Amino acid sequence: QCCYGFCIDLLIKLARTMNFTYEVHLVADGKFGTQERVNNSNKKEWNGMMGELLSGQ
Amino acid sequence: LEFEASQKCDLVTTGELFFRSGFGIGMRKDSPWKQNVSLSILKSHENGFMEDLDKT
Amino acid sequence: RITGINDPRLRNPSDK
Amino acid sequence: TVAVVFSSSGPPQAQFRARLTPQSFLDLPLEIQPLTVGVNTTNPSSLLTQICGLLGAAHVHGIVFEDNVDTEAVAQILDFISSQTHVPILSISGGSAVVLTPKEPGSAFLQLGVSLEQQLQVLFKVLEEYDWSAFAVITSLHPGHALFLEGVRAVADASHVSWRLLDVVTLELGPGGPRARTQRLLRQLDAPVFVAYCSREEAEVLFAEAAQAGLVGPGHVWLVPNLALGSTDAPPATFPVGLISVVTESWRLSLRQKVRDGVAILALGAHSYWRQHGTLPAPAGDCRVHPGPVSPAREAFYRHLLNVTWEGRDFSFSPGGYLVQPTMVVIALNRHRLWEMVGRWEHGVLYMKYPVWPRYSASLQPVVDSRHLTVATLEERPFVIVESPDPGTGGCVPNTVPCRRQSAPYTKLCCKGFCIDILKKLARVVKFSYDLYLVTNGKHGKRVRGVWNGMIGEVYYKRADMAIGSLTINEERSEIVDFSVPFVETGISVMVARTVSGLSDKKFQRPQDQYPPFRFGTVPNGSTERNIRSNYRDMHTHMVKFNQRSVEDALTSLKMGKLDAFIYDAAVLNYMAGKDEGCKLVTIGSGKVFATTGYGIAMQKDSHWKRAIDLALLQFLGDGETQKLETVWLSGIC
Ligand SMILES: *[C@@H]1O[C@H](CO)[C@@H](O)[C@H](O)[C@H]1NC(C)=O
Ligand SMILES: *[C@@H]1O[C@H](CO)[C@@H](O)[C@H](O)[C@H]1NC(C)=O
Repeated sequence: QCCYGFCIDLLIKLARTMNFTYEVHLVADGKFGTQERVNNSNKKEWNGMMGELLSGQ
Repeated sequence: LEFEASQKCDLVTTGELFFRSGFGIGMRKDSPWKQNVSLSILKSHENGFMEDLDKT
Repeated sequence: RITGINDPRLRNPSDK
Repeated sequence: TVAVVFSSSGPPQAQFRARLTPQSFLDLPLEIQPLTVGVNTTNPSSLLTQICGLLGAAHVHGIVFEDNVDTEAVAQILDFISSQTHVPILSISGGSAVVLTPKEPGSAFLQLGVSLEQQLQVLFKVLEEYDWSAFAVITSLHPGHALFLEGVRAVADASHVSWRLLDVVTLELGPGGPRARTQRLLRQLDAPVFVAYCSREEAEVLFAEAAQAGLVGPGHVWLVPNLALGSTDAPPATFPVGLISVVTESWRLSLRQKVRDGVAILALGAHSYWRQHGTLPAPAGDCRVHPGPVSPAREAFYRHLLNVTWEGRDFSFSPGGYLVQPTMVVIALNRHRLWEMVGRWEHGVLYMKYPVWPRYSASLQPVVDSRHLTVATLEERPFVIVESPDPGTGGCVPNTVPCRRQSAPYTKLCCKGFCIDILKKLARVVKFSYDLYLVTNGKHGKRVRGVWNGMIGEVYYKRADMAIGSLTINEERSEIVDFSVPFVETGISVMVARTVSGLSDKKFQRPQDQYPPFRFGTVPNGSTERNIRSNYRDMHTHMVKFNQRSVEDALTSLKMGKLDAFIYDAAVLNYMAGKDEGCKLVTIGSGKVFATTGYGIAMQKDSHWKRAIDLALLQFLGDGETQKLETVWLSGIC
């Protein structure tokens, strides 16, 4: 799809001065991001936008 | 304050209470009279005498 | 009046 | 066909015949002919020769083992045989049923036991319920101690509470060594809970030394894995009373019963294989020829042999040949040197025979800790709320306390409320510990010719030390039970329909009105009824025809129109008119309170705490935390 607005203008201005090249892709789950305890385990896992960043996506 | 405000004139109590506490008789440490005094006070409360005394 | 400290409708759950 | 092998006991010739007899016991959906062998002594060559000859001359599909005098290094030979000949075996008992973690790749052992970490989980479960959290770890120089010391630290980070660890010690507890060094090391310690991992002989040596250096009295507690404890039918000397362990299900069955369970598992596996393909695979027992690359047929059979159930007992084997999700049972040494069950474990929830850890002594008369007591209470919605534990994780939601409605069998509810928060704060300030249990009989108190029921009765007959909750103060109660300072002030109040100028109003003073006869409340066997009767006879006489079940039905009756007036306590009534369907109201208000008293913490007479916890209650009332609790728990809309 095509995106535009506040954060996109900020992103263009940010990318101009530092010479990186972006590839914008939206979120999968659609949730802002929280910490959740997966059943049958105490090792906490991050769900939502906070996971896509932490794993390496 | 509540006695004098409604008693004389022209004075008002602002809002209501914020820190609540009671009134009680004072006696020296571990004196042998306290139990009977409390048993009399509770009996007075149950009779209605402190009620008759209060209106008076 | 939906206050921030505590509303009785918010503090005590209601039906509507 | 199947195979059976015995080892190293009282010669079970009659038991061998009993096992051989039921060729058609018909309890299994199969008719595989059973046979039996038996080795005189246990040794590598002996075992190899007997098994190789048997399966090479018998054409067997499965073989079930039965262990011996409990010597180590026996399961390895069986794993070797299974890996070579590709013949699945199964152990049922003894030392051979101890988990061999990194088994050979292509083998199929299927030994019934429990791993070390899984067996430590139940120990950290039982530690949680009694809230000891001392963690003095002792592990001998055993080939497996490096795994125990890592598993304990791994489970330490897979639980809620901090688990403050104190000291971990490894000492040479073998046959030969310097006793003085270990004496010095053991004499220098202080921790109310010990967890030790050793072997049977090492356990005996360690416990003898500990008994020498004063660590076995009624103060400390020991926990050991099932590797120790030996026979389970001959507890030796120097074993401390109260030693705790966790054994698996079927720690009391018979040998023949366990062999029967093994044959049942084999038969069910074969039958379940038939319902897919329809034939029991042919054997491969060329022990002398030793052939065989990877074989997909026996691989499919083994893959199918993992899972199995049997009338309540499920034996689900993990890839590693130890079963997963068993129903472990905790055991402990009773006061007469005899193992006894204490707590079950089914589906991740622990149970306990006792609400407290019964603690013994040298002369065997049991003692109760000074900083401990038993609290009673019961249900009143604004102050005491009972909630069944949710199916989330067994334990109750935080900021709640475990409570039980006693009556031997129990279901652990949990209690939440106002007085419960007060109790938590009191336990935090006065430095004591408690257990909370609800009452069974009449709600609050009465005297039917000296038979006092309720919390007042439970305190007067010396079965408890306090009684917290909705308990008012009056002259007749305070005669036999002491009381602290009040923290919530109540009285008598009248709720009506949204008409009277007090109790002394002629509508209540004179029940002689013709067309309308007014109607009353007075939940009987309660606090107010005593005063109402003893101070007004005619009202008591006319008050028989009054609705009396609870503070629940009275609201409905008032809203319907079958009652004209309700008389009850103040703190509950004025709260009940907080969040109501519409707005029903009471008379003038707090100006209409009769016999103004307060709630109180009931206590045993001449109790050393009374003075201890009156000051704390006064301190709490002083700085306004009670007002915060009031606005958190006692607020309404209308
Ligand atoms: C307290 O009162 C009881 C009777 O209620 C009486 O027997 C006792 O002597 C009294 N004690 C004192 C110290 O007055
Ligand atoms: C597991 O149990 C199911 C249910 O009966 C069965 O069909 C299956 O063969 C068993 N084994 C495997 C590997 O799924």
